[PDB]
Amino acid sequence: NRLPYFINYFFDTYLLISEDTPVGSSVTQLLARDMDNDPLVFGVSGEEASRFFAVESETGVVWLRQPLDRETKSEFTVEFSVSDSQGVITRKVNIQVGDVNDNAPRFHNQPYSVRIPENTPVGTPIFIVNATDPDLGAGGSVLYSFQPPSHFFAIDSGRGIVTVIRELDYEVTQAYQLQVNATDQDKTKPLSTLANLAITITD
Ligand SMILES: [Ca+2]
Ligand SMILES: [Ca+2]
Ligand SMILES: [Ca+2]
Ligand SMILES: [Ca+2]
Ligand SMILES: [K+]
Repeated sequence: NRLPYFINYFFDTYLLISEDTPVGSSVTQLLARDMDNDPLVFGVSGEEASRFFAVESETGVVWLRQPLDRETKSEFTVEFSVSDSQGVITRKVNIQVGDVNDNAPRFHNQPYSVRIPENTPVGTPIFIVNATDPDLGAGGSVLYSFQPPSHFFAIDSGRGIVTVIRELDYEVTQAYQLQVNATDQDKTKPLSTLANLAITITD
């Protein structure tokens, strides 16, 4: 009797699985060979491996038992088994969890507020907003704006720097309620978050 062996590329490199792979989806099919043409039993071992993946014992079909989340865990080492019902052969697979855009930007150092004088010249930068997005590429890449846009203030869309763009007036207005929007730039489903910025005016 000669022991069976896996032939899938991913035993030598890695298996890529999108984090939005739905529960129940088949992620792949283990392929193995046996010079005795024996029937073959496929399996998965590991506390962690078995909570995430199930293996059809007859067909080698691997399906997902639990949602993946790249931002929680971007890699697994998983152990697959194939048996010729005489000896058990185990072999490790590195799993890369592929990104989708599933996080909105996250503001930092809130609550946001600044006090400025009314004579504050046009152009003067008065505040820095900061939001991070953990997704990759366009989905992880933050743009800033006011919602709605301001007649009196502006925010650099790259850097989140708030400037004064028209002369203020204490006799007329003492406060400003201002909503900052931070969106990511995912092509199909951009996500966004909102923050208050409070601007007191002094004499
Ligand atoms: Ca065999
Ligand atoms: Ca995620
Ligand atoms: Ca993601
Ligand atoms: Ca995102
Ligand atoms: K990022």
